[PDB]
Amino acid sequence: SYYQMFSELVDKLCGSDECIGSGSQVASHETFGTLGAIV
Amino acid sequence: NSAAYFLWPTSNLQHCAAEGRANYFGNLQKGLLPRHPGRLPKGQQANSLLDLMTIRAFHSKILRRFSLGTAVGFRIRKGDLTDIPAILVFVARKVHKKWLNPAQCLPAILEGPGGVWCDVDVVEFSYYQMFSELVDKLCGSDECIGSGSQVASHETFGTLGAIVKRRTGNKQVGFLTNHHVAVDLDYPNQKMFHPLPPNLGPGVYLGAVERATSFITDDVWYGIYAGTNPETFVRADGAFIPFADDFDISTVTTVVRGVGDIGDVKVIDLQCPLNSLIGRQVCKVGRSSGHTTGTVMAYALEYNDEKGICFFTDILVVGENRQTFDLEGDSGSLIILTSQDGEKPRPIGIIWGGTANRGRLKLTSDHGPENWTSGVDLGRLLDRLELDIIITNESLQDAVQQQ
Amino acid sequence: NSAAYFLWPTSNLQHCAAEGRANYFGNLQKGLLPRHPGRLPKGQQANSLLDLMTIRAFHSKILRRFSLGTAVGFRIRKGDLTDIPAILVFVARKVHKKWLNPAQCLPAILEGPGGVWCDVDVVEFSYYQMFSELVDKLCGSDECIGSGSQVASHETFGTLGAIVKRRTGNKQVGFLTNHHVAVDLDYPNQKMFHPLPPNLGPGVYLGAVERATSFITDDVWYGIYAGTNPETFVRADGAFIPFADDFDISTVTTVVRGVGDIGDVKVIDLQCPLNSLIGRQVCKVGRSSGHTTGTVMAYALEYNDEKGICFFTDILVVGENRQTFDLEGDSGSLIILTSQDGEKPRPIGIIWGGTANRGRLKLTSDHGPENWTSGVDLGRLLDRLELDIIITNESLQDAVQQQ
Amino acid sequence: KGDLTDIPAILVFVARKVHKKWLNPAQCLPAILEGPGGVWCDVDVVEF
Ligand SMILES: Nc1ncnc2c1ncn2[C@@H]1O[C@H](COP(=O)(O)OP(=O)(O)OP(=O)(O)O)[C@@H](O)[C@H]1O
Ligand SMILES: Nc1ncnc2c1ncn2[C@@H]1O[C@H](COP(=O)(O)OP(=O)(O)OP(=O)(O)O)[C@@H](O)[C@H]1O
Ligand SMILES: Nc1ncnc2c1ncn2[C@@H]1O[C@H](COP(=O)(O)OP(=O)(O)OP(=O)(O)O)[C@@H](O)[C@H]1O
Ligand SMILES: [Mg+2]
Ligand SMILES: [Mg+2]
Repeated sequence: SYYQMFSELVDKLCGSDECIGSGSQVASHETFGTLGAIV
Repeated sequence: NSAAYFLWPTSNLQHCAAEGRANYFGNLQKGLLPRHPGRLPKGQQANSLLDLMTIRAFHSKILRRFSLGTAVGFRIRKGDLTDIPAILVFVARKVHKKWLNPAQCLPAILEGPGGVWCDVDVVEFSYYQMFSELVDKLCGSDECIGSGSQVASHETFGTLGAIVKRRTGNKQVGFLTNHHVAVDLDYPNQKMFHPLPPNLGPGVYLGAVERATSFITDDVWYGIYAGTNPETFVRADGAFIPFADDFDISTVTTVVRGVGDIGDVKVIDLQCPLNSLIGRQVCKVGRSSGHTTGTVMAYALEYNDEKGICFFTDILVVGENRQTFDLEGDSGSLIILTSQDGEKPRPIGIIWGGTANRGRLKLTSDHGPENWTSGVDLGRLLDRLELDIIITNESLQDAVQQQ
Repeated sequence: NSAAYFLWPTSNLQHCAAEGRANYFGNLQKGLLPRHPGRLPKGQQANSLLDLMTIRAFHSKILRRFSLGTAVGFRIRKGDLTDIPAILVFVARKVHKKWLNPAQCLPAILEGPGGVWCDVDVVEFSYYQMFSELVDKLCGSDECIGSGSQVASHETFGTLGAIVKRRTGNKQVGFLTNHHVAVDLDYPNQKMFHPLPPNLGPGVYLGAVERATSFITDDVWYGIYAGTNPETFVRADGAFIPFADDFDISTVTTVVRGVGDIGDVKVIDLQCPLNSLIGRQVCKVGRSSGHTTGTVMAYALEYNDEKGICFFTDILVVGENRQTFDLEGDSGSLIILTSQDGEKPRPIGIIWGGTANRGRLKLTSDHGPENWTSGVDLGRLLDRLELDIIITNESLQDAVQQQ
Repeated sequence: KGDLTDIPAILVFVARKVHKKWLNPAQCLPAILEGPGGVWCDVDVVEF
């Protein structure tokens, strides 16, 4: 065929931590996204 | 003998209140009384609702710059109540201190005129079916009329609030409910029936609407000024309906089914210690939810809309064990303090009912958000409406003769 | 000094009216007074509104079996008015006599108690932007305030009805409009501004709403019984707003722009000859249509809904030369009789405003249907509201001092 | 009056145009503006 979680880690990844790394939340004037990698 | 016209309230027609507000804020600003952020004596720490409310009124500009709302109460730490008086500020998202510039960060101590000081606390916040024998009894299967029964008009439904009598005139007997049943600017809704209106099913005719109130100026209600905005209101819903002279009054009971017998109304005083209302346990019986229990969390919640209007609410309540305290269609039920030792339960409030009368707040990271409910004080509403409550059947009969 | 509660009308709380209705219909049915369909003397032909209304009330069962509504007036033949009194019955479709069974066919002569007789007429019926200098002047480009100007509240708009003063108390001065601006069961709308509210544009504050009325029992309004249904109402919209004490009263004019000077209100009597109201020419000046003229067609139109409720309307008006008489947003304008020789024009009515306040009727087969408009009587409304009208500036100043 | 003049000006667009009697002094716009160096121009009001 071709056709919401609550924990401490999710809270840390969304702005409750003290560092920036893989999995963090990034945003622009409309949408959101996940940080891919450090290069 | 009067004609067929409505009359409007005459309590919001004085400019002296506005002039007094302006003078009060002017003399408050004249007496800035600056003090260095040094040692604060514990003797002038707040111990009542009045101190917190006046402090919040004084510092209402810096707190409202980045907020959704404010309230007063105790400090919440790690999902459990403390015993330290505090002012609660509501935000959409809670972040670490490293991503905040100095302007946005909030202080930890506030001080008002006279040297009184309090704390600051930050909470995350949001502004956006039962089957049993009791529910069947409340909806038309019983043989009596009392608190929790279903009442109806030509469009909507509601819950019977209380059995009351008037203070002036001939001291007539009736009941207290919410005004939503009585929307008579676009269509006639002025008769009440139990359990159904004539064009939907069988029923019996109860009476006709006599009094209602929605909005009151905060100066009359609280007695003091609590804001700077010239246009402020407090929501106080109520309606009074007297019994018709053809009604058979032998079928009325003064007992609250599922609770028992109740005492007299309990008045909320703004100079009592804070622990007599914050943290207590309450219960209710409602037409579409049955029997439920919960805990009181906050008082005097403030909200501001996009058209420059401020609104206030009295009681904020949260359910227990991640269970909702109430459903839709339960508006108009009593809120009663549970008895801890000996004495009988006493009612303190009434469920308000509206559109934004509920929402979600977060306390712990392990689970999801919880729901909350708003409530209206009872003693002030009774004083405004000039009505008294009846708690015994002997007094009910005595009033029936004495009318 | 009163509290912040509304009061409700006390004129619809008497069962003696229902008992009188029952007794009246019982004794009317007891006195059937049968008569053979023989020669009817011309001396007992109806000559007033009362006779037609009582005949329609007597025979209200057979007429309502297959109908959409009824009214009284003259007979319409080939698209032109006759001079023979008649009762008008409205149907959805008009067919030839050959496709009708005897039960459905309507008689040509009706007779009521006392021997009075009248005719029957059949009409087809349905229940479902201007640029000029005057429109610009009425919307904020002028230097004065008068009839036809634009007034506004926090949501809606409206037209200023008239300049009036109260009869009792201190005899305060204000203006008369429609109550739609003043919907205060769901949101505060109690201040008035010209031309715009503060959160939409510049404007000046006028006053606050004091009185309003929507529904009146027909027994009080007409003075007689006109139906058998126990639940009957008559729509009588109105609202009175007095001028604030800070308002500058030197900018008010009593002239109706586009017409001139007007006389005193003209009362409609139910015992005058029929030709003093039927067939006359009328005119109006409205905020969104300008100046228009039309002709009066019917009186006392009756309607019945699916929930067993009957409603009445007073005036039915039709425009001239296949032009609409009014648009949407013109509710609250005066309806004035045009002067035929010598005397000044006099107002008789006010445009009601609602949702089903317009529709289509057919008179000739060559063209399409035409629109019609409803109106409310003025003298009875003024009597119910206890207000008086001011027509000269000298009297305006005299009332200003005498207050 | 719906016709072009030959006087340089700055045009300001408003939703509604009203008489001067219903305007408080704060909302009313001046008829002459001046900038640095002493240069001056007019003000005109258009509905838009
Ligand atoms: N404007 C703001 N928006 C979001 N977060 C803020 C803002 N101002 C401060 N904070 C953060 O909110 C937190 C303050 O938490 P609070 O005062 O409730 O502490 P607490 O009650 O002792 O702890 P707990 O988090 O266990 O309830 C700090 O981490 C602070 O950086
Ligand atoms: N229930 C009914 N539904 C539809 N048509 C009906 C009904 N009862 C009677 N009619 C028809 O309506 C007509 C009555 O017309 P009416 O009484 O208005 O006559 P008129 O005024 O002299 O003529 P005109 O048609 O020129 O106005 C007849 O043709 C009759 O058959
Ligand atoms: N903020 C405002 N909103 C609405 N109207 C305003 C405002 N400020 C000024 N006005 C009005 O706009 C008008 C100014 O018109 P304007 O400067 O275009 O004059 P003009 O070009 O000489 O005349 P014309 O109207 O014939 O084009 C005045 O009537 C003034 O009262
Ligand atoms: Mg905390
Ligand atoms: Mg005809």
